[PDB]
Amino acid sequence: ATALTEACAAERVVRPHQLSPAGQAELLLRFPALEVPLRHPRPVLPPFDIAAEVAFTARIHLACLRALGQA
Amino acid sequence: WEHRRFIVADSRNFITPEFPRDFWMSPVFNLPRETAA
Repeated sequence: ATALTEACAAERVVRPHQLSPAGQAELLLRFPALEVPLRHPRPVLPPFDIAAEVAFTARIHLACLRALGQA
Repeated sequence: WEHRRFIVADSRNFITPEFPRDFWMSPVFNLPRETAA
């Protein structure tokens, strides 16, 4: 959590996946646990978001409604 | 005893509702896969 903020504070970037890939790749070579949510183009959860849990409940809530009105 | 008028119901009983023409194309039935709600 220290490595995400202070690396992107000097870069002044709001989200860690919005970082330039030259400055981004140093984080992967140091700490490889963040390589999984960053490398995948389409995960099931929007990465590095706190309401990403609550979005998963509401995305099912739309897919439940969207299947009703068509059927 | 118990007395009643009586009507036999069969599966041949049906009901024919009528829809307005602009009723069927609705914003609720035509939601996209991703909404801002």
